[PDB]
Amino acid sequence: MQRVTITLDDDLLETLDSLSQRRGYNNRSEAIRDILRSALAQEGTQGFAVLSYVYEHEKRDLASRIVSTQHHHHDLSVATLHVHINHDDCLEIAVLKGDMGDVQHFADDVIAQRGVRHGHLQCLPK
Amino acid sequence: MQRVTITLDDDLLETLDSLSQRRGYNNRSEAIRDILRSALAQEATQQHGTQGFAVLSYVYEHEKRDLASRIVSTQHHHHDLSVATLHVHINHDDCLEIAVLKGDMGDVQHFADDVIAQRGVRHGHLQCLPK
Amino acid sequence: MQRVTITLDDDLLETLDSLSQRRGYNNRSEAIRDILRSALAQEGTQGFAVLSYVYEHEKRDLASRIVSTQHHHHDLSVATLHVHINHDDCLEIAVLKGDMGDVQHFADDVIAQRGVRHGHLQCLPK
Amino acid sequence: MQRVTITLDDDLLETLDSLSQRRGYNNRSEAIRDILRSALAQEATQQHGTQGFAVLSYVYEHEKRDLASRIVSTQHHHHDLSVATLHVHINHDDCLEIAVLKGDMGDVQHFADDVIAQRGVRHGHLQCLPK
Ligand SMILES: OC[C@H]1O[C@H](O[C@H]2[C@H](O)[C@@H](O)[C@H](OCCCC3CCCCC3)O[C@@H]2CO)[C@H](O)[C@@H](O)[C@@H]1O
Ligand SMILES: OC[C@H]1O[C@H](O[C@H]2[C@H](O)[C@@H](O)[C@H](OCCCC3CCCCC3)O[C@@H]2CO)[C@H](O)[C@@H](O)[C@@H]1O
Ligand code: NI
Ligand code: NI
Ligand code: NI
Ligand code: NI
Repeated sequence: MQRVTITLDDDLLETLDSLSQRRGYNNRSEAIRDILRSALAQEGTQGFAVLSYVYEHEKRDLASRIVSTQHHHHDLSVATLHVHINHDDCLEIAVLKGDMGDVQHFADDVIAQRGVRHGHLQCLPK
Repeated sequence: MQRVTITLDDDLLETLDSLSQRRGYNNRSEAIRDILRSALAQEATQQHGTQGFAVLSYVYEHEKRDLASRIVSTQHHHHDLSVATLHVHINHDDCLEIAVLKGDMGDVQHFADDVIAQRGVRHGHLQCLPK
Repeated sequence: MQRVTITLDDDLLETLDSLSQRRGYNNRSEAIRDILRSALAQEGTQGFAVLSYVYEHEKRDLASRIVSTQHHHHDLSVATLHVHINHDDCLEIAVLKGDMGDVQHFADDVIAQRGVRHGHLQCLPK
Repeated sequence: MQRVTITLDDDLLETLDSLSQRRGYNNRSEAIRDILRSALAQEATQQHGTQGFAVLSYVYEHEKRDLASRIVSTQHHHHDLSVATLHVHINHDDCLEIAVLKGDMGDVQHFADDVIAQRGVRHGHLQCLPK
C-alpha cells in the first residue's frame, strides 16, 4: 500500500476527531480512508433529475423570478413540490426531465443566484 | 317530505333543461334534487368546528399581478394551514397548482375563496376532507 | 317567469333551511335558485386533469395496486402528491395529462373501487 | 494546522487519481480535502438535537417486494416525520420518489437510511436542512 500526507485545519480536525472517537475508528487515517471509499464509490444524455433549493420568497420577488425561469424551460419541467417552511423561507423540489446537458444548465439558472441557498442537483440518467 | 315550489326565470329554466337532457335527465325535479344534495353536501364539508385536510387546485398566469408572488405570499401568510403545494408548469404562460391544506375546515374554506377569487386565477376548486 | 315544484326530504330541508336563515336568504326558493345558478354556471380532447382520492394503504395492499394501475398508464401521469394523513389513511393527488377520454377512464381505474373514498376528478382541457 | 498521513491501498489511490484528473484536480491533498469538507459538512447536518427539514429522494421498482406497500407502510410508521411525498412514474417499472421530512435531523437521518437501505431502492440521497 501507499501513504499520502495532507495538511488539515484545526476545526476540521476537531470535527473529524469528534466523529472518530464516537464512530469507533482507531484514528484519522482509517476514518478518512472510509470517507474516501464512499465518496469515490458515489462516482447518459437523456434522463431525470431532482433539484432542491431554499429561498426567501419576498427577497427580490425571487419566487416570481424562479417560476418564470422555470417557465422559460417548462419543457424540461415535470413538476415542483413546494413547502412553506416558515414565514419567509420556501423549500422547493423540481423534478426535471430531458437532455442532461440542458437540465444542468437549467439548474444553474435557478440556484446559482443570490437568495437561493442549499441548492442541490441530483442527476438520474437513463 | 315537503313539496317546495321554486320560482325560476325563463333563461335559467331553459339552461336547466338543455344541460339536463345532454346529461341524461328526463325531468327537472330529479336534476334539481341532485344539484341540491351535491351542493349542500360540500357546504357541510366546509364547516367551522371540525378539523381535517383539503385539496385546493387552480390554474393561474404567473406573469399577471406578479400573481406568482402574491399567491405564495398569501400562502405564507397562513402557512399554518399549508401542508405542501404541487406546481405544474402547463405551458409558457399557465401554472397548475394543487395546495394541500389542513386545520379548521371553515378557515381553510375562507382561505381558498380568498385565493380562488383573485384575478388571473381560473378553474379554482376546493375539496374539504373533514376528520 | 316560471315555477317548478319539487319534493324534498326532511333532513335535506333541515340543512337547506339551516343555511337559509344564516346566509340571509328570504326562503328556500331564493336559496335553491342561487344554488342552481352556480351549479349550471359550472358547466376538449387534449388537456390536464387533477385526481384526488383517499384510501387506506394497508387495506388490500391497495397502495401497491394503485401504483401499478398508474404505471400501466404512466404515459398519462405527470406526477403524484401523497400525504400520509394518519396511521392508515393516505391522501393522493395525481396530475394527469393526455387525451381526456383516456384520462377519464384512467380515473375510473383508480378511484372506482373498494377502499377508495372521496375520489374526485377535475378536467382541464386545452 | 496539522499534517495527517493517510495509508491507502493501490487500487484506491489509482481511483482517487483517475477520478481526480477527469474532474480537474492536479494533486491528491486538495482532492482529499474537498471530499472531507463535503462529507463532514453533511454529517454535521444530520445531528440529533436540532430541528429542521430534509429532502429524501430515491428510485425504486414498484413490483419488487411489493416494495410500494412497504415504502408507504414505513412512511406511515413514522408519519410524524413526513410532510408530503412527490412520486413520479418514470416508466413501466421505476418510480422516482421525493419525500419531504421534518423533525429531529438525527431521527430523520436514521429513517432515511432504513429506507435507502432496502433492496430494490437505488439512487437514494438525503439532504438535511437544519433550522
Ligand atoms: O361521493 C360521490 C361522488 O361525489 C362527486 O360526484 C358529484 C359529481 O362530480 C357532480 O357532477 C354531481 O352533480 C350532479 C348534478 C347533475 C346536474 C343535473 C343536470 C344539469 C347538469 C348536471 O354530483 C356528484 C355527487 O353525487 C365525485 O366527483 C364522485 O367521484 C363521487 O363518486
Ligand atoms: O453548498 C455548496 C455546494 O454544496 C454542494 O456541492 C458539493 C458537490 O455536489 C460535491 O460533488 C462536491 O464534492 C467535491 C469532491 C470532489 C471529488 C474530488 C476528486 C474525485 C471526484 C470528486 O462538494 C460540493 C460541496 O463543496 C451542492 O451540490 C452545491 O450546489 C453547492 O453550491
Ligand atoms: Ni413558500
Ligand atoms: Ni408554473
Ligand atoms: Ni400514505
Ligand atoms: Ni410509480
